[PDB]
Amino acid sequence: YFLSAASRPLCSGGHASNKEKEMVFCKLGVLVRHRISLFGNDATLHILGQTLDARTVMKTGLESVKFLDNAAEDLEKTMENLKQGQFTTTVALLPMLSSLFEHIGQHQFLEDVQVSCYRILTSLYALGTSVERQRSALGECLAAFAGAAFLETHLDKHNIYS
Repeated sequence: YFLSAASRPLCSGGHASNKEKEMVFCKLGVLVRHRISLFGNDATLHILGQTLDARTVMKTGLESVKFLDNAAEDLEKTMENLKQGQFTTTVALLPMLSSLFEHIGQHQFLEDVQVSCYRILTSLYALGTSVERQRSALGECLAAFAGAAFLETHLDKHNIYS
């Protein structure tokens, strides 16, 4: 309740502190905390701003393969990010693209990262319903691999250039 509003930054800090060592067995606990918050933030951006970057730090900590529950839970992390995005100026400009880019780094190496980027990109249009370095990278990553079947990554990166 109210203690949830006072501990939402503490929950984001707990996820940030324990989500870097998910590669070495709390990797399923990160997906449990994202899934328990999926309906949790659906009944409740200062708390969303730290949590949108904690998962990017997790995706950056062991990004060479992005240690089994931290990899296949990416479509859970992006859907929970959309559920926190549709149910949500200084801490939000540059950091808002790094999570989608940490997803998109292995979208054709695989396409679950592209489904993550597509499901996170429409949450931006829904949040804007109620882009300096982000657009050209998605346009290039859609142009160089439009025939990689990568039509999923095509629809994921064409909806990031608008």
